[PDB]
Amino acid sequence: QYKLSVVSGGKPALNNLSSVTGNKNIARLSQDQRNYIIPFNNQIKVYSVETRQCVKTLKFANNSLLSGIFLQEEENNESIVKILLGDITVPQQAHLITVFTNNGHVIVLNYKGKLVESPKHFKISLADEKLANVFHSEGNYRILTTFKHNSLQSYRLYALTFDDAKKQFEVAHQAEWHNVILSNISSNGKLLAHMCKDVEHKSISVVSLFDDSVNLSFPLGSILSSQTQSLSYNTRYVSSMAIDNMGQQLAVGFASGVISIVSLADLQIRLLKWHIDSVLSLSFSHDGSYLLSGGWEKVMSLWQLETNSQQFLPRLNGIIIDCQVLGPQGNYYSLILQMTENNSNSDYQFLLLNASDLTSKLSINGPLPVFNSTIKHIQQPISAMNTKNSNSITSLNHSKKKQSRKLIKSRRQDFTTNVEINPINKNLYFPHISAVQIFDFYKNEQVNYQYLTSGVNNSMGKVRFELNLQDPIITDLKFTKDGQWMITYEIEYPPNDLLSSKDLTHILKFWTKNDNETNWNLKTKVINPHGISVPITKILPSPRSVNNSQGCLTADNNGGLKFWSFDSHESNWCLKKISLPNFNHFSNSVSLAWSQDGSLIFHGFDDKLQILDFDTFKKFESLENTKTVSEFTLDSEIQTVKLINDTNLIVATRTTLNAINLLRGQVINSFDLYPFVNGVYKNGHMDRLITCDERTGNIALVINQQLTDVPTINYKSRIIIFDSDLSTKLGNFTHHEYISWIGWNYDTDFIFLDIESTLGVVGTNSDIFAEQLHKLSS
Amino acid sequence: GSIKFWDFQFATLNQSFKAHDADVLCLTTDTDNNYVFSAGVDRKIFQFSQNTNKSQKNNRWVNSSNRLLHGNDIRAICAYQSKGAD
Amino acid sequence: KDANASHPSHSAIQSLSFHPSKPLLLTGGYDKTLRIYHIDGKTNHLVTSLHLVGSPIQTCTFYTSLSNQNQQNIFTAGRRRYMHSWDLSLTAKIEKFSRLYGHESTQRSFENFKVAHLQNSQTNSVHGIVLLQGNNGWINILHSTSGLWLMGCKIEGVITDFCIDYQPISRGKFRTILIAVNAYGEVWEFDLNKNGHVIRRWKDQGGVGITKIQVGGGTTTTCPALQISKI
Amino acid sequence: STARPRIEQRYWRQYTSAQLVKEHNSVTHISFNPQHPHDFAVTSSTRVQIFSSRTRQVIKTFSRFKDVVYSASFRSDGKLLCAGDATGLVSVYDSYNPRTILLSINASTHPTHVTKFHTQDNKILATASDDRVTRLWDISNAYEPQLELTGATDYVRTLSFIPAAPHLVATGSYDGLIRLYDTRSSGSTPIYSLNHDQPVENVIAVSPTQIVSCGGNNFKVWDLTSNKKLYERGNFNKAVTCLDYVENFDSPMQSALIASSLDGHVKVFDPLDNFQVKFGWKFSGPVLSCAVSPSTAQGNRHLVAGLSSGLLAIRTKKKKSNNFQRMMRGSEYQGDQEHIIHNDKVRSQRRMRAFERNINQFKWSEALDNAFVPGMAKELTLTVLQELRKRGKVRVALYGRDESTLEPLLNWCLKGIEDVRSASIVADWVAVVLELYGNTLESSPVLQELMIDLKTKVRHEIHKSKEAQRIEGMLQLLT
Amino acid sequence: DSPVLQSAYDPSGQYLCYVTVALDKQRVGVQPTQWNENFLYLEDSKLKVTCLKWVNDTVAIILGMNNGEIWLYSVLANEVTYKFTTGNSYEIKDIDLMGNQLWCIDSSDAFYQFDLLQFKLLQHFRINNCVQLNKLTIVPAGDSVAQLLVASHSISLIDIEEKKVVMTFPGHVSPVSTLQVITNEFFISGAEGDRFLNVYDIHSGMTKCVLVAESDIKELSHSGQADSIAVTTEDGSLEIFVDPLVSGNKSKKSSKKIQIVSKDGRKVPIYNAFINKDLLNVSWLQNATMPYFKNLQWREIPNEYTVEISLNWNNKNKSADRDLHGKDLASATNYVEGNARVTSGDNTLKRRSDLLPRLLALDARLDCTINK
RNA sequence: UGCGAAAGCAGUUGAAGACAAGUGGCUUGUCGUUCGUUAAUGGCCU
Repeated sequence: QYKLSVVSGGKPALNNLSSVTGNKNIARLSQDQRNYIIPFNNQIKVYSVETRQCVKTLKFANNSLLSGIFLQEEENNESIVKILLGDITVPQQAHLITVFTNNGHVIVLNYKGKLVESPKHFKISLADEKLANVFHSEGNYRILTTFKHNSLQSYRLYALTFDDAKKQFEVAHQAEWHNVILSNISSNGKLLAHMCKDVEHKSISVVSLFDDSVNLSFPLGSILSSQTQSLSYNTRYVSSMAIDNMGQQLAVGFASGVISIVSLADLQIRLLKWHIDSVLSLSFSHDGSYLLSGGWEKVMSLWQLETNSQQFLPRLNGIIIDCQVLGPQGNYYSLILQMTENNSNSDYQFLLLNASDLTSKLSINGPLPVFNSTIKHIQQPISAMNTKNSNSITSLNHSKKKQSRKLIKSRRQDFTTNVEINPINKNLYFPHISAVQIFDFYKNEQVNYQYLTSGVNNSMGKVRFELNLQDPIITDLKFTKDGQWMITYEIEYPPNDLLSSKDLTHILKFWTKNDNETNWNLKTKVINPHGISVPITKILPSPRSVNNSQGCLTADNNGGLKFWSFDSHESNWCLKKISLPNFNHFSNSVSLAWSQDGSLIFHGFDDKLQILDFDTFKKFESLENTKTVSEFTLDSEIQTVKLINDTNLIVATRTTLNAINLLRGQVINSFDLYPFVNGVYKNGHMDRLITCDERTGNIALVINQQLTDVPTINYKSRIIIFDSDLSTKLGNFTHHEYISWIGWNYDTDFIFLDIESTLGVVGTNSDIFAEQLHKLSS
Repeated sequence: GSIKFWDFQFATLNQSFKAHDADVLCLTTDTDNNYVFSAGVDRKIFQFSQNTNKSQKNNRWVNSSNRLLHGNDIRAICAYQSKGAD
Repeated sequence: KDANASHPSHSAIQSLSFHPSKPLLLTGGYDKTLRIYHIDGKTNHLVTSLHLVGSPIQTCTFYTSLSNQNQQNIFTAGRRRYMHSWDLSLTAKIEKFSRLYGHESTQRSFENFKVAHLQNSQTNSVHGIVLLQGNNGWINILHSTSGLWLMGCKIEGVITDFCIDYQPISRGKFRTILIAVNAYGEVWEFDLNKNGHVIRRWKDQGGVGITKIQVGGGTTTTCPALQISKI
Repeated sequence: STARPRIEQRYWRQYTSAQLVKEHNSVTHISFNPQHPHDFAVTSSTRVQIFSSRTRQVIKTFSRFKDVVYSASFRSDGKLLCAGDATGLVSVYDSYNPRTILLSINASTHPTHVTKFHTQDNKILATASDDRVTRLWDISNAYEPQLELTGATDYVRTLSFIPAAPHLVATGSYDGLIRLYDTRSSGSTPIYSLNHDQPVENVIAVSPTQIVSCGGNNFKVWDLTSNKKLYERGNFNKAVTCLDYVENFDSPMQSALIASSLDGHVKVFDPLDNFQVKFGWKFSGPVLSCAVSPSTAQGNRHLVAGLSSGLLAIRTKKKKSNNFQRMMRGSEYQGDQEHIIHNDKVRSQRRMRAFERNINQFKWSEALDNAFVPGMAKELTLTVLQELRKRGKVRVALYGRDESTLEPLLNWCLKGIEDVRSASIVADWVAVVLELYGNTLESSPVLQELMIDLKTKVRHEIHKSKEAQRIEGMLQLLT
Repeated sequence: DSPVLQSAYDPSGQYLCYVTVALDKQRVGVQPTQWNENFLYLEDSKLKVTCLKWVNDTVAIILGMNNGEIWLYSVLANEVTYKFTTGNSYEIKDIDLMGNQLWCIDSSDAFYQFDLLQFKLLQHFRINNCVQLNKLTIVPAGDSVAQLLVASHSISLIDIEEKKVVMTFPGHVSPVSTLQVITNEFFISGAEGDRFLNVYDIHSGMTKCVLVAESDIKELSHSGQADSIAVTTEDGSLEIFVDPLVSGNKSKKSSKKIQIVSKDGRKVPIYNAFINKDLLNVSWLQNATMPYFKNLQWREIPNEYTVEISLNWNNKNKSADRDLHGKDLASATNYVEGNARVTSGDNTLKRRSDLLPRLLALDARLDCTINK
């Protein structure tokens, strides 16, 4: 009765091609600017901008029709690169969109109501392994193609020509060049500009594509002044650029933060200077009097050119990556946030905002997970320094070779994310770096985003030396599982080169929400329980046995345990009972368990399963000594002690499995675990890997890593479901892509999470007059 | 600081720039008025340009460059051009 | 019939306008409730009545785009430092313009503005302009769709009022001029389809303090055109 | 886009304007107008003094009594007032007009100690002298009471009624032995007696079901529907002298009752959760007659304390042209009878301060300067030091300073090392500044005076911390 | 007062054609009854719509103007197709057609024959002894093109060939404003101003019943077999009589009453109902000029009946981008502590001696740096 | 860079190609180069 069904949405899937872009955004509007056609990795979303909802999705698994283009195993780099508005084949005749992914697969997708099940899966001849773009105007569409050196691609401008041979589009081969380090297209597409690197120095060209009009090249050594002839490469290096639609103005945003403006005929130099970090986002208006700029500071800054001044937008809560205006009269700013508070994933954030009061309409998220390391081609953006958030200019080949060969020669690849599920409304919390993301996966979006520290997350853009002021990372938060409290615990760091910079220090607090609001109010905080400088790593919440989920027992890596129960005579949270066995050793590989009726407390220390009672906080030493065994000892270093119900149990160590019965105080069964995992985990991570059902056990997940023919970029989910304390392998669900965690949603189902972040689940005459008046309505 | 460009006939303002952050005291130009360089007590000398065909058709000036290479103040500038020096 | 008689007002009537083609009157006063009536010769009623708190409006008007004529934006402003635009769609969505890009030190108020079309004159992106008054000699021309500061113009002496005169150039091209006065009464007449620079200036025969200038006869704010060739 | 982040007993201690007026003798007890106690009377010797809720002094008084007077009591309508003296000729006369006397009728020749009207009837008045009998006189025909309420062993001394139950009169004598007579009875027996131990000081009825009596160094409660005690309290130096009760006033306590006990502090218990004090405030000695005003004082509310010396402490809580107006007439309509209503307001927040906006604009130097001034608060200085250490780099905050700017930092760490929550962090502050600024002190040898002064006082404080740690080690050994 | 000048339902009750005035020019709008924006404007203020009737069959209105024209106006092609002139420049007062043949009645008392298939004027006759005349109705007996029923102020009956009065009826004290045949023998009359409809036999002329409203009638619809007559009163209520021809033996009162009040304590006046078999469509101007409708099922509603309608009265304008306190819900909410009770995880001397290793480290490094 | 713990434990620290500069040639420094080792006065509004 169980089966794989991958359901919910994932990443926005932009042009994740380092310098192979000038736009890196094809989230288009209709020509009636009311609905937003945005691609994903998992869907196509059509949004009503007047309500910020989805009027129609085109999911990437519901049709084999489309997903023959992308449902394969290792070639899942089928990313989506261009959207046009009308039928390309027929001349302008009604409104259904066309779609190109990275392989030149022409798709003609339906746009209104319900789709017709014949998408014209057209394909041009040469588009075998490429698509940079096509560029659009009336009639003529001109494809930018890439062939193969010094790590420079070759860009060619061919034309889609299609007049009467109704089953073949043929290219027309206008332009050729073989050297690109950075390129860009205009906001109307009628002009582009690239660089060439061709030594007596590097050079920059600006070319037309729809005529013979303006085709020129010039070395940028003239644009580089004597100050940047002298000083370092962060001043010599172009970070971003922009061109005008007219063809008389070229912005070059240099990596220091200066924004040069050069002309076309006379080639003057003109300098714009406010940005302190590097600049990544440069675009002109359609009239070319305002220059939109977004850098690593959290501000959206737009320059009026004929005053050379600026209007700000202070707190975008992230890092701006690309921005332009795209209204035909120029009323809508499309842009990409990134918010690199987690360096693991390139988790962007698509949004547009009005030009009226700069209010944001339809912040389009993906699910933003909290991994442990970089995933699969996760490069870092170009800053001036090799900071903790990104690498510098000189470490491009260095960091890409380091990450690629690290994933080749590594053996430690867990990145197991911790989440939670809310028993009020069944949305899943991604506890972010010093924050949360409450994702309601029923319609694959968010609801809010609360900050969870009193740090420097919000009120300051992180600049070149403040980037190493990382924010206090939270580890986890516990729901009171009536859905009432976020009991969060977080670790915090100081800036380095300080005597108090040694320790990473700890703080917990308590959050209450009503069912009305989506935020949480802070009830109380507790700064370093169990004394100072002690981790509080494993805390367990309680069922409705004691006071309708008021029990939360805090633990330690040292092995101390305290009990914590809410009360109302003291309108506050406080503790109940105290224990700190101060071992002079420590071990952060600790699990815990607790009985669902409230009887047994299980401390799974470093290979000793000590047993306390509930009532008196101590080791149960009764008055009989007839198999009242209140201390187990397991085979090796364990990571989980899990109780599925009050009779039997699963403990998990590094090498094998074991099952325990406690009414019948013995061991039961065993499965192998080291034939599955080699060295993949860090200690304590099997706890957040597997999570029990209320009835039907748990799903131990096989961690695999598919070898080359070192691991290649094929991956696994061959998950085998277990029922009722290690009894049946009743389903081996096969899948070609990775996994991080599996949780239980309360309809006896098991939601799993992909790294390519797709959430899924294994679970259970007057009529003619009326019609013609409906046609005459508009 | 408000460097304001007025038109001669019609006696009207033409442009304004509040880029100087102190009291402007001096400013000069060249022969056919392709540039104007200003300075005052913000110890900053900065430029305005009118060189390109768009600037000379629309008669428009852009705050092209800015430069601080001083210690306290400016109280005088002047400029010279030749075919042997500029 | 008295056009207020269906649903009356309480404060003064500081602004009164007509829809350019539809049979609609707009009433706006200091009691910060801009009403719109459907008017006719027998019994004329209230279509809607937007109220907006904390903003006693001074002047407010209709606007339609010249290009596609399906915009129908009210613009309203009072003594405060913000004005409001409205796309009327028979529950309302109104935007609050307050982003002064270039000049932020010249508006103690928004209480005098006009709205006017213009062409691009290299392309033909015919679009709106809000023209706000300032305090010294400043009148700032914004965008109506976006809200961008297009530019500004300062005359010498205190602004008292201003008006907009269009003129045709070819079959499909036109040019807008802004006319502005002092209290002294020497006017500046400058086109603003190119950059705002004075192309004519002269002097009224008399007046110590002149108060209000209005152009008319052809098309204007109160009698706007619908097709671009109809200007 | 978004904004920028920002980083009971209090009610009874916001009672102030505690002024003093010394009498010429002691204060027996007091009274309050029952319909509106905006005036009140105290029973001075040979005069009764009546004060308002505004001027806080005598607004009217009567002083043609010939002996020391004991009891002042308003009728429930609050128009006339009774007064019993040491002569035993109890006088009732109209209030808000002192110079008239309605009727002065003799009681027994013993000094009439207490005299109070019926709590709901407007024409029958209870008197008690030391004749071992109390009397329910009728003011319509004040020639003989209706009831010679006999049945006492010694010295009937304090009367009260039951509020909702009319026929029950709770009298109290100097025998313990709180009697409660029925007015339709023979006037010789109660239906039962309540067994207090000491001579009762006075008794009030705080419910129609529960009374509180006080006499001796503990006060008692008494249930009347079942003849039961549920509570006593005796945390007083002398006997609880007077009692008072109030219902439904403005506090985190719904209803209060106070006991005053000749020992400075007067205690404020509550029948919400069985008679615990919030906090009791002292006075200038033997507190004899002390009460706050009843419920309908309407904001302005006075507590008075007439001591056995005689000084009254009064502590009170107290919470162009027509054409231009017609030009700006429509200012208050606010959208009542028309279709839709917009609301787009930004809120004028709390007053952002100069150091706060210095943090907001990265003005770290003058943020430090605004921290280290005596005009600003000490805990504000601690919090801004903690927050700017957590926020920014102290190196780039101190990247160009000298010792003339550094000296209030050291001058305030001089007193802030002794703090409990900011000791090591201000030690980290001076650690950074001496970590990177030794060249300044070896150029200018001035501020090492404060360094060595700091050194000797921090040796004192580290000795203090060491001895405190070993004293809690004594607790650990004697666990 | 109603801003609708006049209105009429299509047969079978699906569309409403209504003439309003809009800046001193009348315009005609059509609207279905479950948006349409083809307003046929008129030219000038001296040209206003007097009367109108649907036809049934290329769908079309015909509109008798106030000058002597009948604008046969298609609804699909948004213009007047044909312009039936008369010889006089006199304002007409009513039109009624049956099949091909159509009758018009002038202010100069003439009767005009037209045919909308061939676009001619067939015949043209005024008759004696009937002078103030404002509305007629052709009496149907299958193909009874003869014997039409003319009415103002005393109702007359006219054969079209003998061309004389055949039977007069007791009219009213006012001019007649509604004249609707309901069966093959009975017709409703109702004047302006009066509450009193009356059914007349067309053979014997005796009044069978007098229908008494509770206000002045404005218009009425009836079922096909005259088993139900709904009238709309002048004050905007509605009175539907059930079974009016069955016997309150002479003057039938109002059977059921319907008004449409809002939930704001505001009555909106309805007008121009339509009843077919067990369905009643009511119409009312929601905004100042747009007509909304409602399809009440008719037989099971109570005798008095109010219809609540949704109506913007004091509704808070809520954006699609802001919360209650007005913050952009496309961004993150801010951290705050509020008034939380701050305490560490202990319960004082051990709060002190926690940082005592840190305090001795800080002070010994202080002694270190001061001797350095 | 690897393990591990808020801890110590082991190593990279290469080469080629091309260019720049000082002196056809030589000498000093780099690379939005293939390969290997796990190793710029420019700072946040209404």
